[PDB]
Amino acid sequence: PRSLKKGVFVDDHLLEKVLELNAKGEKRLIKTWSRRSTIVPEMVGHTIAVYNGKQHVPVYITENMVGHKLGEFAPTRTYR
Amino acid sequence: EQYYGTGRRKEAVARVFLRPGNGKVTVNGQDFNEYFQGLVRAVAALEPLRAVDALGHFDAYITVRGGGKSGQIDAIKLGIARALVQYNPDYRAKLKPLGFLTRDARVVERKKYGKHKARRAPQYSKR
Amino acid sequence: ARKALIEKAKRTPKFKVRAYTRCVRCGRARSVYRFFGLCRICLRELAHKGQLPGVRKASW
Amino acid sequence: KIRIKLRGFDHKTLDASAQKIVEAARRSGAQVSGPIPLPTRVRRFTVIRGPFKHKDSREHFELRTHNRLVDIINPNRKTIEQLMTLDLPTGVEIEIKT
Amino acid sequence: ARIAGVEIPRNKRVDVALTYIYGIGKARAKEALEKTGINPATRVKDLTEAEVVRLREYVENTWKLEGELRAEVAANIKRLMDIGCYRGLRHRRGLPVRGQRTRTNARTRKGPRKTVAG
Amino acid sequence: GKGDRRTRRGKIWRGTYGKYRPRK
Amino acid sequence: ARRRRAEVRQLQPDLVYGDVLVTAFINKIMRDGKKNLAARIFYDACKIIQEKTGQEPLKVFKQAVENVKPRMEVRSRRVGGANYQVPMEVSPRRQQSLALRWLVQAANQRPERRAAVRIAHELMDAAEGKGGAVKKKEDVERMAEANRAYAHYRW
RNA sequence: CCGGGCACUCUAACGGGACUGCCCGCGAAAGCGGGAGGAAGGAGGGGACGACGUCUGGUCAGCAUGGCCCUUACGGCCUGGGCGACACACGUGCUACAAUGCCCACUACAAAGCGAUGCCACCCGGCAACGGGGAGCUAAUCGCAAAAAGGUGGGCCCAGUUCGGAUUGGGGUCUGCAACCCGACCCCAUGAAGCCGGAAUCGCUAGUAAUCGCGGAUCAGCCAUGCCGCGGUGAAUACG
Ligand SMILES: [Mg+2]
Ligand SMILES: [Mg+2]
Ligand SMILES: [Mg+2]
Ligand SMILES: [Mg+2]
Ligand SMILES: [Mg+2]
Ligand SMILES: [Mg+2]
Ligand SMILES: [Mg+2]
Ligand SMILES: [Mg+2]
Ligand SMILES: [Mg+2]
Ligand SMILES: [Mg+2]
Ligand SMILES: [Mg+2]
Ligand SMILES: [Mg+2]
Ligand SMILES: [Mg+2]
Ligand SMILES: [Mg+2]
Ligand SMILES: [Mg+2]
Ligand SMILES: [Mg+2]
Ligand SMILES: [Mg+2]
Ligand SMILES: [Mg+2]
Ligand SMILES: [Mg+2]
Ligand SMILES: [Mg+2]
Ligand SMILES: [Mg+2]
Ligand SMILES: [Mg+2]
Ligand SMILES: [Mg+2]
Ligand SMILES: [Mg+2]
Ligand SMILES: [Mg+2]
Ligand SMILES: [Mg+2]
Ligand SMILES: [Mg+2]
Ligand SMILES: [Mg+2]
Ligand SMILES: [Zn+2]
Repeated sequence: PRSLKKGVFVDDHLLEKVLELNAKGEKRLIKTWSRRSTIVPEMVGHTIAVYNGKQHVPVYITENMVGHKLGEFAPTRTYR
Repeated sequence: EQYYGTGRRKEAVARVFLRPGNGKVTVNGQDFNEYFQGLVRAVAALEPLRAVDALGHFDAYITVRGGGKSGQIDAIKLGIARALVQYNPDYRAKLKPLGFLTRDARVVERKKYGKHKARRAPQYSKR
Repeated sequence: ARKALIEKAKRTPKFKVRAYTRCVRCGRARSVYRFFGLCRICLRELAHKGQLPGVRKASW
Repeated sequence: KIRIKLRGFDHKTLDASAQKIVEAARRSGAQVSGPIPLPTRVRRFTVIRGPFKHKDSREHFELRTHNRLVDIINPNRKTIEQLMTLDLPTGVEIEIKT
Repeated sequence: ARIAGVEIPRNKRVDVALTYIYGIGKARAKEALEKTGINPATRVKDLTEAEVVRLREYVENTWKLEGELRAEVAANIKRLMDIGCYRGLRHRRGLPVRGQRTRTNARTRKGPRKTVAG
Repeated sequence: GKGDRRTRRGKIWRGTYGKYRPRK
Repeated sequence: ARRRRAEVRQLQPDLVYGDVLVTAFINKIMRDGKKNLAARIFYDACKIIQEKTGQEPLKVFKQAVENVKPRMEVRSRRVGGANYQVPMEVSPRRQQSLALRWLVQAANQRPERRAAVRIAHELMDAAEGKGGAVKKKEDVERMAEANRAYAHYRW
């Protein structure tokens, strides 16, 4: 049960950044504070540091995880 | 020719129109028993006519609006007795020992701040 | 509250969702009745004073 | 058709306003239907009595909007003659539709 | 009367005896009794094999069902669990997922109360 | 009961509509 | 009731038998404020008792209530440390409340499926001198005459 | 619905009406007991109303405010995170463990409120949440709206179930820049604990308790089972 219904939303911050990194070949880590966004197929293979609020965590993005949002891979709390 | 009383109970009114007839009662363009009857208390409305043995004398047409049906019955009981007294004011001494001509002044007690339902207090612990 | 947090007045909020009530008299954030524009406390204080027309005591 | 909508927070300002209108329109117009009273819109507000709880001590207030209707039937001039600006009441408010 | 993979409801109404199938609730049973043209009220013991063979035809291959469902669910967990998904982390540590509170009343998802001292 | 949302009663308890409690 | 005697509620006569004891019994059956359902239970039980037995349900209801009325019961009284189970009589008003409540609470302990069946069966047994309700009555009067040694504490 | 009418119900303003005033008994009196008349009686029922003061009670985080600290910072802007963490413990509630019940169809009787970009009849699509279209209403005139328990008919037949709706997989609507932490709602599948609760303990004396729905304030949305109001059915018991 999850819903965006159309125009599957992704922030304009990284979008214009990543599509330009393809035309020049895969780049190294990337800084991202917008985990609001969904994942689209053209991210597969990249590396993206998502903010948990304190640090930037490197996240290798693969084929299986195309549907979700960033931050599903950058948890916030720390327990035990 | 015709005699009338109003009757009221618990935010419910039902105007009783009495006419000499076979004994058939209409309520809101429906048969008396097609409106009630599924409700055991229904006969109470008609007790004023058994106290004066007015069963087979009168027809009645009623208009019942407001409240719930069980209060609708009590208002009909009064309105029947009210029309009965205006008919023969000597029926006051007959109907009064039964109280059929008294209005039931009990209405839903208003809910009050701090409680749940107007009397029921929230349960506490102290520990 | 703080004078800085009366920035809602100047909103141009860049997102409508960021508009919030902000009782005008006392600058209360939380409990702001909308029809008067005051907070629950400023509402009682102005009602007793008699500066809110038509607003009486409630009894029934 | 002449509709006149009287609305006010005080129930004595409407009555002070409505009676004055029937007396100016009954010297000219036909039997004015009458000061027919429309139900009241009661806005209620319940507020905790103090700041910073004692949740269970609230006192409520109410603001009541009283309503009245007029309906002069076939008024022509000596009705509208006394109706331009002679009224005293202040908390009253009036609308007209035809 | 075995409709799905080995599944034998009996002696009750047919619609309700289908609830006893894994991939079948009341919505799927009423739908199969509708689309196969069977009275839902008939007792299971009174079911025609011609009706029963029509029912097996429908239900077996219309929806993914009992055996495959359990594997499909688990493989749908490992899926989000093998990736670093947050939703998968909650499945590991045995905690609620849909975004409930754990400070109290996590009892159903997790390990009926295991108490410590103070 | 009032808890089952796929019954008519559990639909009126939440104050919603659906297949198990249509409008008209 | 510290001040007054707290007079008795006067019940309305039965709509059918004109009998107040009927209404009082119907009320003990009524739960959640459903008097309508409670009557249809009682009256549909009156048909069970009058068919399965060729006798007037009026006189059986009376006869059942009478056989469950306790003449004595036991009460506690704080005396010299721990209290004591003290026997004493039962005012005729309390004989009413107990016997009526006992019939109803017994019938719901019965095996029968539908409500009116349990009532009519319990009633039928109760008039006959058996059934769970008459055991509560026969067990109470057993508390007295057992602690009879404290009959001097009457209060 | 029209013609038409204000009588009735109603609506909302002004009044009348109950005073131990009348009768019996007691009493020095105040008053107590009982009775008629009466819609109503000994404070008819319910509110608003809370004395001199107490607890160094509560709040300088609503506001005000004395003193004291902070002043590229205790202040100011933003994005992201947190106020939602979970091995446990208490409080308060909600839903239940069922047959006086659950489910389905049919059908009936409320009071009080809210609504101008809002309430949205009605038509079409969609199993549905909902979308398109679009009427009426500045609202006793239109809309929320269907009240639910109830009644009639039918299904389940005592079983972890046609009880119970937790958890979880999967598909989707809407609000919103944005629903990962973190929303509600819909549809499919899943169908847990729970068979009246130890010591202990809470509420209520009559339209009360119990039970059943309805609305509103804040709010785009909503974790409202909270809260503040509304009426529907309608008890048990008080020796003391
Ligand atoms: Mg730890
Ligand atoms: Mg109530
Ligand atoms: Mg509380
Ligand atoms: Mg407290
Ligand atoms: Mg300040
Ligand atoms: Mg906001
Ligand atoms: Mg509070
Ligand atoms: Mg476990
Ligand atoms: Mg375990
Ligand atoms: Mg274990
Ligand atoms: Mg310590
Ligand atoms: Mg259910
Ligand atoms: Mg009084
Ligand atoms: Mg008073
Ligand atoms: Mg202190
Ligand atoms: Mg908190
Ligand atoms: Mg359709
Ligand atoms: Mg009008
Ligand atoms: Mg009209
Ligand atoms: Mg009008
Ligand atoms: Mg039936
Ligand atoms: Mg179990
Ligand atoms: Mg089940
Ligand atoms: Mg069982
Ligand atoms: Mg009291
Ligand atoms: Mg809302
Ligand atoms: Mg939640
Ligand atoms: Mg609500
Ligand atoms: Zn304020």
